[PDB]
This record gives sequence, C-alpha cells and structure tokens, in this order.
Amino acid sequence: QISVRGLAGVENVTELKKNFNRHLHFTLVKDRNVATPRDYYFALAHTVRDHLVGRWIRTQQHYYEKDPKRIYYLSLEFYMGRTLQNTMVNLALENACDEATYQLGLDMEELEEIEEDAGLGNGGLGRLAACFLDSMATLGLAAYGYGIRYEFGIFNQKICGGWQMEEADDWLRYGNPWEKARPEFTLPVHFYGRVEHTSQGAKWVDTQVVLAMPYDTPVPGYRNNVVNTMRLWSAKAPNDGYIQAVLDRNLAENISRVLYPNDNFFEGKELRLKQEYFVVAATLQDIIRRFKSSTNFDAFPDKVAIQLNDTHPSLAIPELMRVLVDLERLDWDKAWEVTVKTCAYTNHTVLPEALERWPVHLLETLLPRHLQIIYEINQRFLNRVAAAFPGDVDRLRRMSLVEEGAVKRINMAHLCIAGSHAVNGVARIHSEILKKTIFKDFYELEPHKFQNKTNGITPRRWLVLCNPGLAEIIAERIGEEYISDLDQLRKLLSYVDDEAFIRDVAKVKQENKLKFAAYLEREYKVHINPNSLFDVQVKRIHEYKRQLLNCLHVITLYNRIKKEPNKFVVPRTVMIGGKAAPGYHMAKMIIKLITAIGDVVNHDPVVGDRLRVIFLENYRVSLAEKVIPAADLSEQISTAGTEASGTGNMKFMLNGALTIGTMDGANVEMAEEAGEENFFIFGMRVEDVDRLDQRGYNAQEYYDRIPELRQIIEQLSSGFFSPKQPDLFKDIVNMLMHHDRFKVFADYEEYVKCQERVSALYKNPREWTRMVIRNIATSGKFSSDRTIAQYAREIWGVEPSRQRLPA
Amino acid sequence: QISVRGLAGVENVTELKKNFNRHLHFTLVKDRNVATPRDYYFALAHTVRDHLVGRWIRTQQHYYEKDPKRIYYLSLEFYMGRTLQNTMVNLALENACDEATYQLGLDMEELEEIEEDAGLGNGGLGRLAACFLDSMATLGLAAYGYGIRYEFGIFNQKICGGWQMEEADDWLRYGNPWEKARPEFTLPVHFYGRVEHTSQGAKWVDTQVVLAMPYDTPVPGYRNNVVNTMRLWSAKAPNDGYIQAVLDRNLAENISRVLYPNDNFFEGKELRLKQEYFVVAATLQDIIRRFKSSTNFDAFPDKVAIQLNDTHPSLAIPELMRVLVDLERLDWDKAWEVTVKTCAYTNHTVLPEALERWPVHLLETLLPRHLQIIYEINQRFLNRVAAAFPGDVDRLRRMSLVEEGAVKRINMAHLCIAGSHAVNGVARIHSEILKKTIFKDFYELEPHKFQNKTNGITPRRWLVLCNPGLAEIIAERIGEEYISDLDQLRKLLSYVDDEAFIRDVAKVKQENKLKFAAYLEREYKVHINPNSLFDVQVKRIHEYKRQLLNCLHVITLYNRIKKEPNKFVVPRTVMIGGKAAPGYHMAKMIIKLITAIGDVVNHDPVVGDRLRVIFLENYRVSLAEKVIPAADLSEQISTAGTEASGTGNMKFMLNGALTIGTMDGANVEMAEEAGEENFFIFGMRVEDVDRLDQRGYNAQEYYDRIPELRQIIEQLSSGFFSPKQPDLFKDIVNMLMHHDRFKVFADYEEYVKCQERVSALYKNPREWTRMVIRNIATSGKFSSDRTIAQYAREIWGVEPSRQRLPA
Ligand SMILES: O=c1[nH]c(=O)n([C@@H]2O[C@H](CO)[C@@H](O)[C@H](O)[C@H]2O)cc1Br
Ligand SMILES: O=c1[nH]c(=O)n([C@@H]2O[C@H](CO)[C@@H](O)[C@H](O)[C@H]2O)cc1Br
Repeated sequence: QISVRGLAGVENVTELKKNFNRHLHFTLVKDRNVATPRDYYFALAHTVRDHLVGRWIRTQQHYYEKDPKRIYYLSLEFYMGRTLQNTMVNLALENACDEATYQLGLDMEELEEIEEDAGLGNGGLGRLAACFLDSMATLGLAAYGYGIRYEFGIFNQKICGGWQMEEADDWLRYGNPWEKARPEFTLPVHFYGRVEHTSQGAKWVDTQVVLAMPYDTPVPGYRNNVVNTMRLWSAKAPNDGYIQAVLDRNLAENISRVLYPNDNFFEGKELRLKQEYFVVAATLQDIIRRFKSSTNFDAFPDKVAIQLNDTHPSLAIPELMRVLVDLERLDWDKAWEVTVKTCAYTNHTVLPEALERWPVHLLETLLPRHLQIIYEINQRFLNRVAAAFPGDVDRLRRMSLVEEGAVKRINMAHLCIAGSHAVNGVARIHSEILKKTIFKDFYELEPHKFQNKTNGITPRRWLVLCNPGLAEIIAERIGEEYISDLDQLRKLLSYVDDEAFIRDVAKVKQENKLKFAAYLEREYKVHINPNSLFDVQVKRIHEYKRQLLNCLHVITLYNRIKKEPNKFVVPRTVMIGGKAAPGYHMAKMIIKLITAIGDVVNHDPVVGDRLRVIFLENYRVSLAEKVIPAADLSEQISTAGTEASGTGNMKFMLNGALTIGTMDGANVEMAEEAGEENFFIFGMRVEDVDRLDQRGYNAQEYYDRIPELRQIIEQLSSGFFSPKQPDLFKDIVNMLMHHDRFKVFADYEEYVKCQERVSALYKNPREWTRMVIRNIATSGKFSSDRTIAQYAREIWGVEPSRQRLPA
Repeated sequence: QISVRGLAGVENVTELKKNFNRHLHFTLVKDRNVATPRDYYFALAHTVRDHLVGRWIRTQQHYYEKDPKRIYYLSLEFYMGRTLQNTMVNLALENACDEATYQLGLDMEELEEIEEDAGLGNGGLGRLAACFLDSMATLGLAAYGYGIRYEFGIFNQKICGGWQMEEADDWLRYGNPWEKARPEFTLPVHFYGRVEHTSQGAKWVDTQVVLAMPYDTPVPGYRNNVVNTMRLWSAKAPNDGYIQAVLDRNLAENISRVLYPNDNFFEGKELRLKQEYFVVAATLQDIIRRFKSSTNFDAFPDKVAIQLNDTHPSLAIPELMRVLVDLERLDWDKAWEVTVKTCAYTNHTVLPEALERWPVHLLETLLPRHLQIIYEINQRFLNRVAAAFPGDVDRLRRMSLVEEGAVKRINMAHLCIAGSHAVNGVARIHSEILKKTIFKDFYELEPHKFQNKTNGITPRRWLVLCNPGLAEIIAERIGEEYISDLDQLRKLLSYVDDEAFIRDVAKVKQENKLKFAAYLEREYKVHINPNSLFDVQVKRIHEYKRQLLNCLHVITLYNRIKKEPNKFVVPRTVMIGGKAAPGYHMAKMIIKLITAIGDVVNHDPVVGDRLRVIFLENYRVSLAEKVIPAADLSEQISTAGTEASGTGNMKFMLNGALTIGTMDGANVEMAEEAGEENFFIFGMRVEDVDRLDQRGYNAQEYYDRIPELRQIIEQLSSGFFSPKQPDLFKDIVNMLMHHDRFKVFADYEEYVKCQERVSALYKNPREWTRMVIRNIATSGKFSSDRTIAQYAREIWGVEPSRQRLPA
C-alpha cells in the first residue's frame, strides 16, 4: 500500500506465507478450521521473529569479534508496548506481511490488535528507557538493557461509577513469543547474612540465595541489521512439612512478581528494595563475566559503561565496590577509581517526595555489607568536602550520604553523585535547577560532573508506526532519510506556503480523528463529534501535572455556554486519561471529578455537541499510539519547575498537534525551536513561582478577585457535580483553598485567556495548519537518536555509527 | 544399527538433519559454537515432535468425523518418565535419528540422558496409568487421560550419611518441549460458597473461583499413526494493599503446585482434597462440552466412559449429579441412571490405612453442595439395602457411605461402588479378596458389578525401549509381530533346547550387567562385580513390601561367610532402591539400616567381593529402564494378601530375571503361566496368614527357635551396625518383636531356604538360562494391551482396533 512501509516482492510474499502455515501447523498445532484470530496473530509473530534471529546471532558475534566498549542501561522500568509492528517496521517486512496476510484472507491490523502491551513501566521514565533502546540499536551501539521480568505489569484500569478499579495485568497469560528463556545462565543473588572480618578482610556469610534466571528479548535497529539484547531477570528459588517447604518457594519468587505502581513517589517498602538489589546483583556478575573474556581491571572503564536510570539501580555502586574489594581483592582506592569511571547517573525529578531515602535499618538487615561500604564511601567523601571548605560544618551535614533524624536514611541521590563520573538532568531548565538548588553543594565541589541531556522519543514508533499517513506525505516531499535523521524535517519549512501540502497535512489529521472517533464507539460505546477540536491531556494523574486546572477550564467553558446558550463557541472534545497509583487518594478523587463533570456536561441538551468531556480508560503505550496522532491541542500544564522534561509533549509536537503549556521542562526548548509565536505559552515562570513562595501563596486572594472561579468552587462545594453526595469533593476544594503545593489558582486566569486564543486560531483552518507545519518541521531536535548520540559522545565515550551490518 | 529400530532411509536422514539445524537456529537461537549438549537434546526433541503433530491433528479430526464412544481415564497420577526415545520407537524414527545425529557428530544416547523424567506419580498406580495410555493408543481407542500438571513431581532423593534427604523435583526448569499450553480452553472451578434453595431447586453461590488451564501432551500408538491426548490442568487465579492482593494470587495457584508424595497411605489434608476436586470439576465440563457437539443425556453413556483410577477422582460421581440435577435440570432418578452407566471404579488396595475416608467437616466447608448430594445418595442406597435384607441393621451401618465415630467420615470407596456400574481389582487373588472381605456386603447386594482386570505393562517401554539387545534376539527368531501381540512370545518355548539361543539370551544379560556396573561407577563411584548374581529389590519403601526381610537375608549371608570364611558361596550384588514418603518415620529408618549394613559388609576384607550391598539412590522410571534389564533375581516378597498386584514383577519377568516371591497379587498368575517349577515361591499363603491371626502372631516364638535370627537381632540391638549410636535401630527391633503387622519372622526361615536354591541353580548357567527362556516365553499375558482389551470389551463396551490410520 504506502511507500514508507517497504517492498512487497513476489519472492518474499511467497516465503512469508509458507512460514505462516508452517508455524500455524507445527508451532501452534492448529488447523485452518479451528484457528482463532489469536492463533493467526501468533503464527504471524513467530513468522516475523524468524527474520530477527539470524540477525540477532550475527550482531552478538560481531561484538565478540570486534570487542567494543559495552553500554549497560540499568532501569527498573522498560515500558515497551507492542513489538510486532515495530519489528516489521525496523526490518522492512511491513508491506510484504500485509500482502502475505491479505492473500491468506486475513486483515493484518485486526491481528496487531491482539498483542498484549508489555507494560513493564509506569510512564515517562520507563518509556524513555524503551525509546533509548530503539535508538541505541539504530545507532549501532553495543548496548544492553537490564531490568526485571515482572510477571504483572502496571495494572489495567477499569472505571466503575467513575471510580478507578485496578485489575492485574496478566500479560503472560497466552505466552510471549518475543522472549527467549535462558536458564543456563542463571545466577545467584544474596540477601541477609552478616559480615565477618578475617585477616584477609570481610566475608558476607549465612546468606539467603535467590536465583536470577534471564530472559532475552531482541531489540532491532532501524534497517541496519543490528539486533541488540534486552535481558530481564526472573526470580527462582534454589532446589534445597515437605509440602509447606515447597509452597514457600513462592516467598523467594515474589521478587519478580509485580511492578510497584507509584510514579514520582517514593514508598520505602522492603519488597521494592529487594527488587532494586536483585537486578543490580545479577546484572553486575553478567557484566564482569562478559569483561573476563576480553587480574586487570584498569581497562574496566574502557570496556564497560553503566547508565543508572534514576536512583532505582543505585546499589550498582556499592555492589561494584563489594565485588572489586571483597572478592577480586583490589585495594579500595583503585576499586573506587574504576567505579566512578564506570557509572554515570541520570536524575528525573526535583520533587522531595520522589527522592529515595532508604531507612538505615532496612539496609542493615538486608544488605549488611553494602551499608558498611556506604559508610566508608560517605566518610571519605566528607573528607574531600571538609578539605575543600574548611570549617563549613553546615555543608558537611547537608552533603552527607547519611541523613540524621528520628530514623536515619541513606540519601540514594547523594550516593550516585558521589560514585559517578557524570550526572545529568533531562532538559535544559531541569539541569539548571539541579545546579542552582538541590545539588548546588555537589556542583560547587565537582562542576565538571554536571551535564544535560534533553530527552527525546523514537521517530519509528512515534511517527512511522502510529502515523503512516503523515510519514507518507512527509516522505513524498523530502524522501525517507528523515526517519533516522529527524533534523531533516526542517526542509518542510519551505512548504509552509504550499496549498497542496497544507491540505494534505489537514487531511491526514482529519482522517486520524475519524479513526479515533470510530475506535471510541466500537470499543467503549462513546459518541464524539469529529469536527470538534480534540483537546487532550494524557499522562499519569498527579497533583503536579495539574489535571485540576484542566478541569476548571472545562467547567468554565460550560458555565459560559449556560450563561449565553445561543452564542457560537468552537466545539471541543476534551479528553483526559491516565492511571493513578492505587494508594494516592487525591489522584483517585481527581479521576472521580473528571467523570462527574462528564455526567453533567455530556447530557445537558443546551450544550449540544459543543462540549464533550471524555475520560480515557486504561491509558498505555498502545492507546497512546492511537490518541496522539488524532489530537489537535496538547495539554502540558504543570507548574513551572516541577516537570523534569516530559516526553508526551514531543510525541504530540511530532504528530501535528499544537501545544498549550507552561514554561516547564522540555516545553521551554520546544517553543525555542518552533518560535514562541507558534506555541501557546501561559502562566508563571520558575522565577514567579519563587516570588510567590517568599511572599506566601494564598489562594483565597484569587477566589475573591475572580467571580468565574468563585462560581466553580461554589458548584464543587454544594454538590452541583455530585447530587447524591453533596460533600463528595470537599477534599479537592479544601486542598485547592488551603493546601495546594502547585498553585492551580495562580495560573487560572492566564490559562483561560490563552485557551481563548487557541479557539480563535482554530476558526481559521488555514492558519492553524501552517502553525502545525511549523511545529512538525522543528521537532527534529526531540529525536532520541539525538539524545543517544550526546550520551554516547559526552558520557560513554563511543562513536555512534549509522553503518549497516551485512545481511 | 539393530533391526527392530526401523529404517535409516537416505531420504529421512537428510530431512531430519536440516530440521535439527533449523530448530537449533530458529527455536533454540544458538549457533554451533555455543550449543551445549542440552541445546542438542532440545533441537532433537523439537525435530521429533514435528512428526507427531500432523498425526495428532489428524487423529483428533478422525474422532470428530467418526464420533466414537470416548474413554476418560481420570487419575491424580501419570508417571510418564522420558518421552523422546518412546516417541522415536512408536514412530519408527529411531534408526534414522541415530544416523542423522551420528552424521552431525553427536551421540544420541548421550543426548537421551539429558531429558528430565516427568515424575508426576509415586509408583505403581501412577505408572499403571502411563502404561495404560500407551496401550489405549496402540489399540486405537478414543481415549484421554486427565490429571494435574504438577509444577513439582515426586521429590528427588539424595542420601546424606545413609539418610534420605528430599529435594524439589524442578522438572520444568528448562521447559517441556512435549506439552502444548491451551489457555483458550481455561475453565472455572468453584470452592466454598453455600447452598441456596429456591422454587427452582439448589444453587451454589458466593464461591471462590480458581481457573483451570489445560496442557496437552501427545500419546502416540505403536506404528499405527494414532496420537491420543493427555490433558493436564494447571491452577490459575482469576484477574479480579494492591501489592499484597497480587502476591496472594499464589494461594489459588498452590492447587497444582506439587504432588502429594504418600503412596499407599491416606493423609486427609485440605490441599489434597482441593486437588481431587480441581481435576474432577475441570474434566467433567470438558467432557460434557465434547458431548454437546454430537437436552438428551440418555445417550450420555453410549458416548462417554469415565474410569476412576482408585478413589482419588471419586467426586466425579457427586459432581456428575450436581451438573445433571442442578444445572441441566434432569430429574434425580434419571441423572443417577446416567452416572452409574457412565462411571466405573478400579480399587488398588486392601490396606486400611490406604483407604480415603474424608472428614465430613472438610467436605462441608469446601464442597457444601456435594455433601448434600452424598447424603441423598447414601439415603437411597440404604433403602435398597434395607429392602433386600429386611431387619439386618448391622449391614446398614457397615455399608453406609457415612462412618460414625468421634469425627464423621465419608468412605470414598463405598461411594464409588454405589455410583459405578463396574468395580475391579487388579489381579485375580486381589479381586477374590475384595469379594470375600472388605466389599463382601456390596458383592452380596450387586454381584454383577464385581470384576477382575489383572494389570499389565507396555512392551514398548519395558522391552523394546530398555532392552533392545533382547528384543533383537527375540525378533531374529520370531519376527516383530510380538511387540503388539505379546502372546506370541510362547513361540520362544520351542527354543528352550537351542544351544545358540541359550547363549544369545545369556550374552544379552551379561552385556546389560556390564553396562549397569559401568553406569554405577561413572555416575556414583560404586565398584560392583559383574560376575555376581544381581539380586534386586526396587519399589517404594513400605512395611508391607518387606524390605526388612530382604535385609535379614543379607545379614545372614554375611554371618555365614564370617563363620566359615573359606567356603565357596555364589557371589551376589544385593541392590535395594526406592523412595520413602517424607513423614513415614519407619520407612526412613529402613533406608538407614540398608546403608548401615552396606558400611559393614562392603568393607570387610574377608568378604572379598563375595557380597556387596548397594542402595540405589533416586529410584524412578528412567532408573528402572536401566536396572531391570540388568537383573538376575527379582524380589517380590510382600506378605501374602497385601500387594494388590504389583507391576515391577512383570517388568522383571519380561527382561530375563528370575523371581523369588510369595503367593501374592499378580505373582500367583505369573507362576501359574510359567509353571511353579520355574518360579521360586516360598512362605505363607493368604490362608496361613489368617490362621496365624486367629491364634495370634507372636514373634518371640521365632526368636527362640531360630539361632540364626536371634543372632541378627542381637547385632541390631547392640550396635554391631551402628558403632557410634548403639541404640540407633531400637525402633526396628522393637517393631519386629512386638508390633509387626506383616509377620517378617514368620517367612524368614522359608525365605532363606528358597534363597539357597536360587544360588544352587545359579551355579549351572545353562539351567538358569533355560528357566529364564521359560519365563520370558510365558510373560505374554502381562502386556497392558491384554488388560486394556479386557477393559474395552467387558467394561467400556468398545471394540479394540489394530488398524492403521492413513499417514
Ligand atoms: O518516577 C518517575 N516517573 C517518571 O515518569 N519520571 C519522568 O521521567 C521522564 C523521563 O526522564 C521525564 O520526561 C518526566 O519529566 C519525569 O516525570 C520521573 C520519575 Br523520578
Ligand atoms: O497408593 C497407591 N499406590 C500404588 O502404587 N498402588 C499400586 O497399584 C498398582 C497398580 O494397580 C498395583 O500393582 C500395586 O499392587 C499397588 O500397591 C496402590 C495404591 Br492405593
């Protein structure tokens, strides 16, 4: 069908079909009379996986032959989504398989819908890992992601009476045709025990052993025949009344059972710390073994790079020491030079509540040697500090890896800064904030460590895969080179005044909308109007992301309609979606509000189809690939200073949505790239937020000076949105009036004005789309290939390579 | 190489090798430089499984086409062992694969050794199930085995200081290439709840749901292209703070976790009852669904047969009623006619302690409706009894399905007899005992129900697979027809006086011995003498099987050697092996004795290599295939009246070992078949045991009249066999002297005399072997093909068929 999807050569289409049949018959053990579409999906997944493998064995060979420096990306989260269509695209099988499956009388897109998402992540941090892998492969880096094979991923969200219900994501139920179990490289991981000092030094003894069994999943580059590995560990109890002893094997395997579902919130539970050590321990042995097939650890950092994805794998640092000091018998000072030279750290937040500070008493019981190492590290660090700022006892207390208070904690961030050679933020404003505020002391000590790597996203999933109609019309004008050189989208800038291109851009957006409205009725019986502006905010539910502010705009548009029913307004479909962590009471109330506004607004006959408020259930990677292509307005409205970067924002820029946002995180760089003219920016800057905080935020003030806002609150307090429980939302109203750490009212007024300008521009189709053209054409910087190239050069010290490996 | 193993056609050997390579590469994702012998094993297992599948899909089709009566074999146990070599043999690939793997530079027998046993059974009962499946397939019956897919099978036994240690059998660790997971036919099973009576009858409500997910394993007939199914259920929790709620999913999945390891002993634990209901519930729905693709349940028994393997699946009877009465709305009397006509029951013991008597309070809590059904059944049964024996209130109390006492029990056996149309014992003497003693009342009521089906074993595993050298020399003389017509071995009777055949039989036995002695040194550094008589007793450790009596003979041979060191004795290697249930204190002591005798006898320099006592670790199917071919003397020495049939005994008859045994179980029929002349029979008959019991067994008497025995006991009491714990065996001595339910001393004297005659015959090689010839040639009756044909005709009402299905 479309050009970007590759060749359907008579040759390939014939070989693909017999492999489909071979798999249906031998692998699936079904015949054409009993096969369900699920069996067809699998037969196709095994058929396409067949093409990866030869390439997979050859890449892993090459790396043995050539022995390059290896990159290890440690993350507790890899939010991968579906793999089928991704693999077809990176391999150029898409048009062939489409031919093949058509000739067999199947619709491929119907089959693609059967694949479960691999939801082994919560949001932005886990998905960044996922994009980063795609980019490492595409750029020919010798790179492995290590994490955990959770048997249950982020829960599936159900709405029952406008409340979230959580059910288990049982993604493995039907098998994972992408992974290959690797029981022959199972390794032991150790817990508890106690430390023994001998003549020959410390020994960690009487430990409980959990085995770590790896699963490998292929990660293919874009058309370069590189296939890298994602290795995930699973927990296995070792083989050493009887009935009970067997059932208790489960206690050890609970380690890899389930992903902790809290995003941007630290809970200091033990099970979590065990998961953190588990991946760190199994991975470092795998790393050192690979190194040992090159006594001499001086070359370790020329051969190994370890990237810490937030502080989740921070124990990699004392564990690397433990191994080097206790088992390999290097001397401390040398072990410490190898460590610092090996590891580097990426910070993803400045929210106090998001930072890991583990209680000393947990680490003592569970990891007694590692606590000893951490005290040694801290002591020698403080002596460097003391030596550089003589007599500054305050600095010593602040910078310490050990926090005093009613329970001592280890501040995991302080450990990563100390034991890493580079520390980076994830957008320019974010990294400045780091240097100016929370890591100020560490910056003054070691300025050379601090860097910036503005996040990106992969153009393969986020354009080519989910917006083939747009990738197509872009490719008719400028070729295909851009899919791995997103900087080339600038060439589109000279098309801004082209009547044909304008109409094609708008046409594609219109088609995407028509598809999405149809998915909405088919799968959830919800009846939108595809001619409205699609105003969407999708992301995890959090006070800092300010969904509430979005709510207050919505209620406003609706109060203004009721006040003058016969006046013309631009119609909108407001779409909000995201999961709330199960214990996060406020976030769960916010979901309830959104649907409650829906029950009122969606059934007012005066409103017409001028305004609909939809709550999108189960927001996830695969739902993102559907709603992002179909959006007109992208909501990125966090309080200045709190959203480290955002990546949702980039997905939307790239797919012809316009952005309304605060000067936060990567928003600052996006508007910088497209020009502030072509962006809808509003509200406080970081500086204004600080001015507010010194003086004191008092929300009453806004309540008294803004009648529109006063009215909304009165409707919230009195039950206008909850007739059978008049007091339902007193927590929200109360938090808004007295305890709002994120200043929703302070941006209310500016946000509503900005929103009127969005409507204004929307009324002139031609001018909306040229502004679109202008964003799409400047989104190049936000490719993860750009981010990874910076990591590669400025941190890991390896050269990217776009060169093909032989077929 | 050998003739019986099939053709190595240039054609097949070429196609097999490329499939080996295709699997190594695509399925295993390995290349020829990293592959371990384990990868080679797997590549071959998938290559051979490929040939099963087309045949598998075609058999299941045929049954749809032709709609025959279906046989359901319900067992909690299927002791299958290895599958590779079995599949090659039933399919005729053995010589080809042997060629193929040789040309690739691999030794196939080395690969075969890597396959884990599927130890989903304890001993005779689980293995009978396994042989029966092979025979149903070979005889073209439309037959399914249903059971449970235990994640851990019978524990692996380790010996540490001559004590048993149990470790988990983690048989799934590396994957099972034989099964095919079938998540699309997952079914719900219900527990707990409570019963509600309406106008419309009873409803079982507020239940806990466990899902049952099936796994299918292929069961191929011998060269007839029939491939039947073994379906095993696995436990799955359904999908409906949060962390804990997820981990607790394990509680529901513990149902299929592990096989209860007690053989011939009832433990009334809840987990066990849940397993019993689980398989019964999931299976009956699968059965009724299959029936529903033929309102009208009158044809149910013409279409369905359910075989109960002991009382383990006895709930099939009230569950069949529950479904028919409560859900299908048949009236009671009609539902009861369908049930009785559908089910039949096989009893495997008369030991009181082995019978299931489930406490009422367990069944009330867990299965409240089924208890109501059982009371209804019992009431109407007692009214039939009352009506036939007016005023016999004693009979009423004895025959009741409900046993009174400090805790009420349901006697599961009484339920099976009542709700089945046939009840059978597993050897002729066993079925007589049934009719004369424990089921006497039920016999007087319904004589037409009681039958006999003497057990058999499959000649494919138990001759062709484990004794190719013997199968070979048998086949040079009489052809190959005998492998599925074991009755043809009689033709060997006219070879008893053939000097060439004599020497071939003896030669094969000698080779088998040489192999086994070499396996003994290689895998366990134990140094036997292959010229000795191989005296073996292998089977589970139980007081009734009288390993102790074997011990006392051993100690005797050794005391006689010490008394006259310079006299000539026939050398022996005594080999005893078997697992003891983990809580069975006495059985664990017996293992300790055996090794203790080993520490003394094996290191007396006077004994020489005249006597060695070996304890064989980890007795299992795959160890049986090795030691049975290599044995000269088969020990089958249970107290008359206690071993229901035995099947170990038949394995040995068929493999040229001679039997020393009591007149017990199938021994009576074996000696009947070969002639008492050609069998070494000794000890009490059942009648003598009863004479003893009336008078009173008093073991002191034997102690006083037999100085040899007195001496053995004195050595046991005083620490001769345990120098550092003089009191170690006081439990054994004490049990022997005062509390022996199995009369070891009463057979001592007769057993030792009989043993001297075995030695005598052993000294004349020529006469030993002709006696061998005589046993092998009469073993025909003991084929499971004979047993299954009887089941088929006399119970299930279907015609066996030896006819091939098209290739
Ligand atoms: O727990 C977390 N979860 C998460 O999604 N992020 C996100 O990390 C993404 C990747 O860096 C960023 O774009 C977002 O600004 C940031 O919130 C950070 C933490 Br810390
Ligand atoms: O729990 C049991 N385990 C077992 O192996 N059998 C055996 O059943 C075999 C199969 O019928 C028979 O040959 C043996 O005599 C009998 O002991 C019976 C019970 Br009941």
